[PDB]
Amino acid sequence: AKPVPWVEKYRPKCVDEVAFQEEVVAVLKKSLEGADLPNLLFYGPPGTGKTSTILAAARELFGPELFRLRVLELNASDERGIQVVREKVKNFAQLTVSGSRSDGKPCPPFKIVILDEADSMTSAAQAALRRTMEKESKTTRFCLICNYVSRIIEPLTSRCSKFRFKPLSDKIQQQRLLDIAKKENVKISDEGIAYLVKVSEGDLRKAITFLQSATRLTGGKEITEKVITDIAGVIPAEKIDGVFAACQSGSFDKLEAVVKDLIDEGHAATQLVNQLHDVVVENNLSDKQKSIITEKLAEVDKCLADGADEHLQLISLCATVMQQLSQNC
Amino acid sequence: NPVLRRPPILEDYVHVTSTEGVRAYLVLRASSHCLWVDEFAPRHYTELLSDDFTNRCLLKWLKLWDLVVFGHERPSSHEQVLEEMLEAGLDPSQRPKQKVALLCGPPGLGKTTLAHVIARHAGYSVVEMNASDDRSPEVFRTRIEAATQMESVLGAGGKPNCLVIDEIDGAPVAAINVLLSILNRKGLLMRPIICICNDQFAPSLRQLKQQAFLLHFPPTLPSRLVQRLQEVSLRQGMRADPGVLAALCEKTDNDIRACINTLQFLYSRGQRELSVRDVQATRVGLKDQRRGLFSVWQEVFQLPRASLTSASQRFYRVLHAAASAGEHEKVVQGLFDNFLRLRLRDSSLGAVCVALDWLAFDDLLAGAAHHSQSFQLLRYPPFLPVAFHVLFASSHTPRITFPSSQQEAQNRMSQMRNLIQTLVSGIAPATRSRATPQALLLDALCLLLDILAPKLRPVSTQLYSTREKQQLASLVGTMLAYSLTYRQERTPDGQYIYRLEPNVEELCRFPELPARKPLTYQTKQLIAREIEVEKMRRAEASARVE
Amino acid sequence: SLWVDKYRPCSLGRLDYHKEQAAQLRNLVQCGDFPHLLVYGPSGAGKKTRIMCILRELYGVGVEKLRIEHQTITTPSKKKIEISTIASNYHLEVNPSDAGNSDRVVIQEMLKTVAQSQQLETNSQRDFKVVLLTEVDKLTKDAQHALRRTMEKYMSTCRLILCCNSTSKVIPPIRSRCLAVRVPAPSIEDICHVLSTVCKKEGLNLPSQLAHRLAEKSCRNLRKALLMCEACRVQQYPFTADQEIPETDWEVYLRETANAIVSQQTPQRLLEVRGRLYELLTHCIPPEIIMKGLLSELLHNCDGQLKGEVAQMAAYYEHRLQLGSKAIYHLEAFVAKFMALYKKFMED
Amino acid sequence: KIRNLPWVEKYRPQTLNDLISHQDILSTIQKFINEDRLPHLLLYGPPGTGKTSTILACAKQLYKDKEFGSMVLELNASDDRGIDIIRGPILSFASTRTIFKKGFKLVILDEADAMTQDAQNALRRVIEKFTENTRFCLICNYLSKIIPALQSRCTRFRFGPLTPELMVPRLEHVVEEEKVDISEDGMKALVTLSSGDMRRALNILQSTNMAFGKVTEETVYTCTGHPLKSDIANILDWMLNQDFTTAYRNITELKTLKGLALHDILTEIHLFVHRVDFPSSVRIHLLTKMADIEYRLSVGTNEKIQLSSLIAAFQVTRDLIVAEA
Amino acid sequence: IEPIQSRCAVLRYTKLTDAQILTRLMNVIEKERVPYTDDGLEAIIFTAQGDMRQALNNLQSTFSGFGFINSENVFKVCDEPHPLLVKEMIQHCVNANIDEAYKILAHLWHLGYSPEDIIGNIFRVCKTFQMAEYLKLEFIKEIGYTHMKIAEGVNSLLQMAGLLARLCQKTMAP
DNA sequence: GCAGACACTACGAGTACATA
Ligand SMILES: Nc1ncnc2c1ncn2[C@@H]1O[C@H](COP(=O)(O)OP(=O)(O)OP(O)(O)=S)[C@@H](O)[C@H]1O
Ligand SMILES: Nc1ncnc2c1ncn2[C@@H]1O[C@H](COP(=O)(O)OP(=O)(O)OP(O)(O)=S)[C@@H](O)[C@H]1O
Ligand SMILES: Nc1ncnc2c1ncn2[C@@H]1O[C@H](COP(=O)(O)OP(=O)(O)OP(O)(O)=S)[C@@H](O)[C@H]1O
Ligand SMILES: Nc1ncnc2c1ncn2[C@@H]1O[C@H](COP(=O)(O)OP(=O)(O)O)[C@@H](O)[C@H]1O
Ligand SMILES: [Mg+2]
Ligand SMILES: [Mg+2]
Ligand SMILES: [Mg+2]
Repeated sequence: AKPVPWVEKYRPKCVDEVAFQEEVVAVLKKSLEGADLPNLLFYGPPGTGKTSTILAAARELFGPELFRLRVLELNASDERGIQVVREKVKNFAQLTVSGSRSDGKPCPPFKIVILDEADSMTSAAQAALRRTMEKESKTTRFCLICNYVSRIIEPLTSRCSKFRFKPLSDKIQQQRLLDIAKKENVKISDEGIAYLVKVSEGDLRKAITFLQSATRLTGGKEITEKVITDIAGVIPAEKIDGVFAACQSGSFDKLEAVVKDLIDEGHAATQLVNQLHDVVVENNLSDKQKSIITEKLAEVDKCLADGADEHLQLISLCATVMQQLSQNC
Repeated sequence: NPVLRRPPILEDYVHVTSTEGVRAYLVLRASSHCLWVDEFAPRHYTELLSDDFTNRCLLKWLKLWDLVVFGHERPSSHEQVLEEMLEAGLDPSQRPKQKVALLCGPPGLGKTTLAHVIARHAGYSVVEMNASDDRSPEVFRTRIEAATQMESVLGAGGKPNCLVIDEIDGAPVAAINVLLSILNRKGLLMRPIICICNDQFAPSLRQLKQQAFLLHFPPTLPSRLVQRLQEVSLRQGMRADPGVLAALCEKTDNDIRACINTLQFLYSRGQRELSVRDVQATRVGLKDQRRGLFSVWQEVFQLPRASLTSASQRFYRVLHAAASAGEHEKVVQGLFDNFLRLRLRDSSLGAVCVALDWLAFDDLLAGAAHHSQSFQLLRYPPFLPVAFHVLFASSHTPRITFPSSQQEAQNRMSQMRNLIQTLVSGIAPATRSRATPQALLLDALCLLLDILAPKLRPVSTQLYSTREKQQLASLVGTMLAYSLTYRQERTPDGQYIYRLEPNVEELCRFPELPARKPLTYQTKQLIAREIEVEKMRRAEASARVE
Repeated sequence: SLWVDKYRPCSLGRLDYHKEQAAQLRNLVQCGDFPHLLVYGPSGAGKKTRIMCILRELYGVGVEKLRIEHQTITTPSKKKIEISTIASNYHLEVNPSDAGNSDRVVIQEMLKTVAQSQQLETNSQRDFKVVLLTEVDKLTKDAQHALRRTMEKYMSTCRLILCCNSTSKVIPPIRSRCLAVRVPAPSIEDICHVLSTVCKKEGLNLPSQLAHRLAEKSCRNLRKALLMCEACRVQQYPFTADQEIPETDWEVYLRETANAIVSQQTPQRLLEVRGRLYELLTHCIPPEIIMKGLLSELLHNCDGQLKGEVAQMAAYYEHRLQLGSKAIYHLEAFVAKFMALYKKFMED
Repeated sequence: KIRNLPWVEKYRPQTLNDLISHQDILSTIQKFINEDRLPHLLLYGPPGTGKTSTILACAKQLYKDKEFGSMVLELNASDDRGIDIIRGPILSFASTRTIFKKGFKLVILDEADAMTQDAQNALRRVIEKFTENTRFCLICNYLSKIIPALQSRCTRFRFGPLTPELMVPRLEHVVEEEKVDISEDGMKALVTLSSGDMRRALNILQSTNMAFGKVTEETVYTCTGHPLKSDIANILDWMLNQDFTTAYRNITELKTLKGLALHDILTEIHLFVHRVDFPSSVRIHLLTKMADIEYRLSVGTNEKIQLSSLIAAFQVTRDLIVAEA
Repeated sequence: IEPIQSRCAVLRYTKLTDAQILTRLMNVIEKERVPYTDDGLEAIIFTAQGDMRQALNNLQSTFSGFGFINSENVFKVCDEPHPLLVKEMIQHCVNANIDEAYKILAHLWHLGYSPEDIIGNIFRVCKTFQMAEYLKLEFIKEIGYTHMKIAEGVNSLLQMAGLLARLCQKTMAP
């Protein structure tokens, strides 16, 4: 009777528990009925449900007794070189489908190879997979899971039926979070759940983690909007107004001061980029100023994506929008 | 005009509107049994074609070996070092201080020919070692021990054995180690050994150059080469004027073997008179030449002296020779270390900025080729030396030095990382987890060294104050917590100093900083003495507690 | 023992600053089903103190009895690499960035052996173990992509507390899997209160002005502030208001390097500055801190219509430095571009 | 009998008549087979065009089922194809005779671009010396990964992309044999979203038949997730007609309602820019900007900021286009 | 290596002249009795590009597939050489003409050429193109910068059009 | 019959490089 965190406790065990990915869920449901399951490719933003859908599907198709004999799951946490693809994947794909389910539920006549996080596979190791799927598809199936389809080579993209996992809508995420909160004997206000589905941005794992952490922080009382704001790392609006006041001042000393304030208070630059962009696209600036400020925001977000330093990127973006605000002064 | 004020009548249109609210419209729709190199090969000393000095030096080096081998007292800049070392005397073993001779140079001059001619001239019998042997260390050892450590089987009148080792640069490191092991047996070496190589700067021949009679081969003079080619052509009964022979000499790079083979192909028996257009054609006799690093840097940084004045020809020549040199990383390091020492005419530093952009582009390409396993990106970093040639083309004479800043920086960085790993491992694990080595280096070292060195008077502990005793005990505790101590060290000037066992002052101090007052010998000795007696007292306290 | 380690708090209720966050972390880990944590903030804020306080709250007092453990891991190139590890009877701490680019091997082999093994004693030790991955911002992208399934499969048995400085260097697959805990730097008043409490616990007297100057000179780093407070105690026991605070050698060396940049803009001065940057890089200073100190000092000597271009130039060349592999190329490119811009500004 | 196979492998052109597009190349290959003069082939092109199926139909036509193991040595990238294999099993297969029936052999080397340069250099004299006894077929997607000696030794047939006019009747045959209800716009959407690739056309058809049961333009563009041409035209109209906040609100509302991705939006906008009569400088600036945005989406970046930059790339040039007049 | 080349008379062969291919084409045609026209044999020579193996292979393929050598019978099974269009498209990129350069790029894209082959022939054409040296160097740097993005995984028509637009930008940015 | 000597192949290990 050990405690289990809510991201694994509420992990879909069946295909009907997956939310908002309607087309692929219907595809696997017809495959559950007995239709011809093709080779699958799952790609999209994190937290959308790529791993859980195929794991619940394989549990549905094979049951508990046939998961070890029909499913080979490979991730980036183990070694996937050219030799692992050439030996281990090929020997598994050349195996026989033997063993039926003992509960009377139908058993599919194929195996499933789950290559989760297939961006990390090399281009040479992906090239060795092609005729493995072309030749041994009578007795096995392949499911590649990734986040960026550009990291998958075009033969492997062409061989697999691509399903894009969309970011979750506000409505479906709201009902799923409300159902999880109802099942856990906890309460949350309308503004709190609205701010939760605004913060999570289609990430159900992040939403469940924030809901569980707010439940543990409050202890079981009302989960209001303020615990959501201080649990998400959301920068307060006064800091953004101070940043824009320092930008409209036209002096680099106050700009450095507020950038050092935001760096020293532990605020992430991704959250500052998001909130800054939300302020710029919703004010009375000119179209040219908004255009090059948003272009600088895109290039700063890209430079933060390759792990550059926070302070220098923030001082460059703040210098650019300072120049844009002080050009018309 | 692509933009129409009036809307199109038949074609589809896409609207475009400015911020001032006006509209514009676009459009949506045995003479014949031998080679000539072997027929015209030198058999005597007087028909050699090398530099005369090198011949005198090799002959005089072999003629002084007579005292130990033949048992006879009488035999019958780079210039000054070789002339001094020949008359340098003998060590107490009646044998030369240089036990092998290393013959270095480009291919096609006669190093093997001079070695064989000198060995057969001095009464020796030539024993040939080549790259066609096995060259394993055991095989190398038994073959040198067979060639050099016994006399002739014929007895009296038998010629002594001269070991000639062609292509020593292709031998492995352990073969050179075996050769140096048999060189320095104090089973003494009683026979001369001649080693022939094509590149002295190989990593396997570093130690050999500190022990050998270093003979450097200059390229052959064109006058003697043209006269020898004239003798070769006249002995075959055919005519070639010396202009086309000089053109062949300049084309084949002062090579006797390449020029004689090219003359053998171009003559045949159909015609007797060689044409200039046949030699000036590139279809025969042209070989790719492995250019040196210094020649590549000289051709990049210096313009050719004044056709050949076209810039595209210089572009292609610099690119082709920099690609043909090989060792691209060393060329990049030399261009990085030599492009700031020139008389640069770009005072606005635009050329320096775009040269650093090109170097960062090369580095990004190397990282992308070694990261994504896509090695087809390595066709562009050959264009880095031609970019440096385009940017820094000058008519001056630059002094190009060998690159060493990146290598010494990497060595020094590895040394300080080893020192950091030494410092961290001595720290107790209760306080190791509380700070990373990066934060301990950036924050907790120089201030820690300021803690460890206060103002202390040269006064014994019996005359110290109670505050002094508390300060001294606290400092000894801070020394013992970080596992630091002082030890004795020796200096060549003759005095004793104290220094830390992890020498963390190099991790802390910087060369251009202003100086600070260090602790004295009395203070440092007294601190080390309290470190030892505090270790003894802590052992006594551990025995008393347990 | 120095002042940074002698007066570290043990429990969550003993922390003088961020007490509301201490109560929130007390309520977070009480049940034991708390998710993976991403403790992030500026360096010297007190992240490791809060992590060890969480470990004290979860298990007994046996998390303070540590030991050095060594493990040799085999690379795919069959070259053995030794990695050090702080371990306890309840938790373990790994720094995979000591292995260089072979941190992916450490994640793939070392972490799975810890995560796939259930704990030997289930009554004294709790139902889960904690792995401390320290400095995950320096991890390569391959190691972070190898990390994620270990944080999903064996989560209910092997919990993780990731510690870093910047969450921008953490990939969003990892950032989605863990609850981010923000630890900001303490302000001037909290650092002054901590320094005054430390000095009063040692029997000393510390003035408010000296503590304020120690707080501003440390740039909101409590470790650095306590270190210069101990150094100021060592050099002069009477704590005057205008007592000189000692400084680290690499910071003043960076200041003199930037002064040499400002003083002359010539290719041989560029060569001398490159030698100074080689001296800074060989002392294991990270290149982004060299760039930050350079921008911190070179902007003092710039005029008001030049600081934005220098800041954008520094950020651009820092991003190119993080994309590349050799630091000296991008550092010297930034310095040369600054000399060109400074010469164009002064000559016009 | 019914089989559990994907439709890209259940419906494979076992004969040369079942392939659709490259009629002249296949007629020449059939005349090579019928006259017993088949040379060393080099089949290259984009993926999904039918290069593996062509040589499998050739091997099935040349050799019967009772002697297929003695004549075809098929090696692809899944098998180890080092220089030991070229100097070993491949050379021994090429230099020996046949066990059962007298005839010429065939060595099929699928994914010949993935072979090393040492194996490709060792393959030259095996091809040249034993050309009477065996023939070598190299199938690749990238011709730059094959050394020019192997390109000289083998006559090359460019298996280009499948045009949608001849790609329709094969899809009609698959539809008729699979009992699938499909409209005209559904087939148009299949041959448009496939883009010269019959593998992903069958994958889209199978996925849409499983997801919806019917194949219409709405069902295909919903299952694939691609934006329709009218919505891309609306996005271009919003980016070229209105101000920043209103166009941002419209495009964000469309992307939230439809669940669109920025990669397909960038691809279709890049296709619509070259059709729109832009000035040269405006087109150059737009192409550079969309190249920067599409490069930026390959990492862990925020898609909203890139969408704002995509709007910004047209709001910059609106004033330039209008003042151009 | 250089010592082996010094031991020989290193003969160097040049690419075959069209008349030299044409004489052996006469030889093979009269021993094989191949009906032909002149323009088809110029098409065979154009497809061969100094390669006699390619000339014989294309002649045998055209004779086996159609039985007669005209221009459109040759071009039905053979192909026009790729870098001859890349030279004209690089020339269009030199005069900052993005429309014709994109027309040639889209024609090569619809023929089924992978981005790796296109960018490799772009680099080979720009290696020996006749322009300024600094313009060629920044062109080669831009080609390598685009080839990095091709190698990491993103390879579409948009990246190639962006490379063409950046090459057109390099001319207008002195 | 069993101990010693011979060559035999499989396997471990170190090193280089990958482009036009
Ligand atoms: N569609 C969904 N329906 C229900 N729960 C979901 C859904 N998506 C995510 N979750 C929850 O979030 C957890 C994580 O989902 P995952 O499937 O691992 O996300 P993901 O697609 O794997 O993201 P990446 O790409 O691996 S970082 C699951 O265990 C569920 O608890
Ligand atoms: N004076 C000469 N006249 C004519 N031919 C000569 C003369 N001297 C040497 N040769 C020939 O030129 C060649 C000399 O080169 P070798 O001594 O054999 O080798 P090497 O010069 O040491 O260069 P490498 O590095 O071994 S290729 C031989 O083929 C000789 O026969
Ligand atoms: N010309 C064609 N005619 C009919 N069906 C085709 C054609 N080309 C492809 N297909 C279908 O697509 C499937 C895959 O074709 P393949 O021959 O494997 O493609 P490919 O030419 O091998 O491409 P790559 O480079 O190997 S990924 C076949 O099984 C057919 O169902
Ligand atoms: N609440 C606190 N009270 C007293 N001292 C603290 C407190 N928090 C941190 N410190 C001190 O400040 C320093 C901060 O270092 P650490 O706790 O490792 O955080 P970081 O990992 O961010 O450097 C520690 O040496 C610790 O002794
Ligand atoms: Mg996953
Ligand atoms: Mg020789
Ligand atoms: Mg295929």
